[PDB]
Amino acid sequence: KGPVAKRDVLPDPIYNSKLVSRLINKMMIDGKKGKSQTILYKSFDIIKERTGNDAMEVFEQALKNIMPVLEVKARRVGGANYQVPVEVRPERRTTLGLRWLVNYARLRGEKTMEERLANEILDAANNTGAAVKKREDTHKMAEANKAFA
Amino acid sequence: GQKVNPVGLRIGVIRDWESKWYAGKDYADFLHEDLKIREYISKRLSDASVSKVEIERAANRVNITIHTAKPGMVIGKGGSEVEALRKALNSLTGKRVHINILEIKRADLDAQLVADNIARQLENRVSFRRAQKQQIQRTMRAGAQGVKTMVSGRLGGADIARSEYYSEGTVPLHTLRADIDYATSEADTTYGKLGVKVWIYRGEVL
Amino acid sequence: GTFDVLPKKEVVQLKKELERLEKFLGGIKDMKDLPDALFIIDPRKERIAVAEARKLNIPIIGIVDTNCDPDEIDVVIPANDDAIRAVKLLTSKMADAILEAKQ
RNA sequence: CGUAAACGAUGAGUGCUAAGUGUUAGGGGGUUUCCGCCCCUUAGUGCUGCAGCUAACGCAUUAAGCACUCCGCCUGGGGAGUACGGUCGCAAGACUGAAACUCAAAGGAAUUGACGGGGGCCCGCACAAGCGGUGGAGCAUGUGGUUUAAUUCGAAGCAACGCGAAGAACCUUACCAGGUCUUGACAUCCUCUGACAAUCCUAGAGAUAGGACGUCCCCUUCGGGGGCAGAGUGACAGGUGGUGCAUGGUUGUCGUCAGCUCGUGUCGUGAGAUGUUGGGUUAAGUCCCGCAACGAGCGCAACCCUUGAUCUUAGUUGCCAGCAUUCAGUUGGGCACUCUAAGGUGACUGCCGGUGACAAACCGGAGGAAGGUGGGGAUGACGUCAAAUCAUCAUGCCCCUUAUGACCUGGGCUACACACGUGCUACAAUGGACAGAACAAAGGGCAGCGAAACCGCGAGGUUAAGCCAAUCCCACAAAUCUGUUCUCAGUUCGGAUCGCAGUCUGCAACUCGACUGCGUGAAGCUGGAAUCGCUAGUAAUCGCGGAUCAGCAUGCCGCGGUGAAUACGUUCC
Repeated sequence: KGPVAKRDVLPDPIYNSKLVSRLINKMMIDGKKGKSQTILYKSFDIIKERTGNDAMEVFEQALKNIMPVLEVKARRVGGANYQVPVEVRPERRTTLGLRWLVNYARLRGEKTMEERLANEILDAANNTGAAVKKREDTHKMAEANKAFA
Repeated sequence: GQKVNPVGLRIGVIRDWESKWYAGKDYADFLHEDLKIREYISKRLSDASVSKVEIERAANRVNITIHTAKPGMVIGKGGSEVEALRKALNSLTGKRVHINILEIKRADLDAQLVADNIARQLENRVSFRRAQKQQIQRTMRAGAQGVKTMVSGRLGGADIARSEYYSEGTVPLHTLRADIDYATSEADTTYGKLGVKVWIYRGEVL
Repeated sequence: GTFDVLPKKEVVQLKKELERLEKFLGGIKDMKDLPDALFIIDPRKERIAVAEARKLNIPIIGIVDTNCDPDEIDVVIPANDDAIRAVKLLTSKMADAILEAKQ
């Protein structure tokens, strides 16, 4: 069988990042990169406006707050249902960070996902936020189950 | 759910069309006229052991070639055979019919005549081992790189009907350059219906 | 014959096949007929050849060892079957014996 | 007490009958005072092994060998080590020990399989990792029940249930009700006498008739012969009647799994084994190496079809690069380019390096359009489910025959309290509505495709160009992108249901068609237990096309448009 790997596209015409196009491919509903590109650039223009900063550094700070060190996997032996904590390899750190940004942004609820993604980045920058509940809770699940490693 | 017929599998690779023309405006009508032709000619020469009929359509004219493996039963005395054969076809089709009859040397390599030869022996109450083994020796001496004759039905045994393989040599139904003759025949016996499936791997083309 | 079939069907068929068939069918290649006798070097090492020799009732000459059975071999020679000079000596004597025979 | 799987499941004694090898307690020898090595012999205790034995497993000098002596015990399984009697025992029980009755087996050892909540290895959207759903609502569709005059029949876990049905208004259509028919609606017969047709009127729901009118057949040397018609007569027909547990043929499924076998040989009393196992390897019983096997066949792969690229030929109806004109590739012009369709070339672990046995193969590199069966398709081994199909067909047998057959109209297969598969549409801002701009592929068209114009709000309508089609049409692609607008509500969401008015198809849209126009606007605010699909141009989403077909598509079959997320891994199902 063996492990297979995938690829992704380097630039964005404004905000030249790999991972921002990785977020473009994420949150794509029904095969529409155009709508996700529109949502993303209008959101980052809100992040450049509402806070007078470049939104690249705010976006990496939000990622750094969300990227989880420790997943907690499963291990059922007998009738025990133990969860076992896993040191996450950093690709999955970035992609769990992007899932938590996208999911808790669209789960928030405001008058566009432009605004939801903007305010979720602004919350995950100054770490207290909705996806960071999931960050904290995964680290708490790894903290409770640390007896197994 | 099993094997695709090798005749229908190798059409348009190496095995030609039997029915060779091009459609103008009554393709269905030409088809069913030729089905009536093949029914009529195979009924009439199922005494005279005709295997295959290739039909042309040549702008109001039909060239029928007939592969028989004996000439003088079907071209015969010359006059009478071509009279009773071209004349009734000119009637029951409605236009000109020309008949060219190619004779199959090595009568035991064409699977239609071979399957009919096994079917008649079952109808002649010859045992269903003797038919297939005798015919396999006849075909493998007539020269074939493999033969497979499979007979199924009630073999003279009432409440269980089973399939019977006899074969010699390579019969490679998956090689798509094979030139394999496949042919069925049916044998209505007193105990029911027997089905003869013979296919003869004869040699491939590089 | 024709040496041009495919670019490598001569390889995958011919070469691969020549290797195994030459190495194993050796100099018994041109045998054409059943042999009269059989000269082996060790019966314990080669019970299969000794077995079907005694079955086919071919009389056998042979060097045996002290752990081998002299009842099974028709013509028993006691000597060294893994010292190369003793086996060279015995095959030498017997090949000279058969070379002195056809006249 | 007096019993144990109290066993070596192997009575005691004795003698004989190859070896190799540990070990326990002794003895003696050949050099050495020794340590210690070797040799030799006892008695006990292990293992492997020849002859011999055995049904085989195996035993084999510690016999299950070859013998002799003596003892104990067995004579199918159950009932049953039971009951009765006796002896012994405090007792529990022990020992001795049947019979009626009942069965055709019980049993040993071995072989092939299958299975294991046994071990090993491996693989697959199987699990995980994700992404989207189904289960909730509405509707479309199929199925169970139930209502029925009939709700025709067939399928029934995976492998039935948007299945046969690639199109139930009539037909189909079998089923029901009523009117009917009886060599018959369909095909060979026999005998005639000539054409059959065609229309009109009456019936009649129509079939079926009464009729009128009309019959023109022909071919020859005169007898006839190719039709069709009726008219008899009887052979016969006709069954979508039953049996898929009588069948042929054709399929599903395991499963595109990698297996399934045979020849000759040898092994075994035999069943069987061997090959086919073992090591590495593979997508693969693929391939190599070793091997009591050597081969072979069906499978696997390859050839076959498509897509990925380029060369030659071939440029019109296709293409517009430079040559000017054009509302327009329209014209002149050109085969460069795309395209098309033929022949090629091409990718083979071939070359490099590395590993591994040097093999087979594997990991990376260069080249290249293409890299390790490149993506897909077609191909479905021996056999498994007495799987499915007697309703596509052909069928053996059994049944019906003035009817279980045939015609005709009307209904039903669309019923509906309920469950239940598959699907479509939504519940909404990545949204809804309104306006502008663009980009496709593949396929269809002769009583068919139908431009343009005109009219109608619209579904569409009238006249009609072109097209048997790389020309002309279907054909104004849609999500998309760009502006305007609502602002998070059962709403500018959603469209069910329904009233009215229309349109098209067709004898005919009432049960029972699709579509339009106006209006009404429902359940529904992302779905419990449970559960499915997918590893890349895939899933998700968007339209287009075609079969079927007058008309009916949310189904199916293909086509493109945008177009992801994840695979640590085999712990678990």
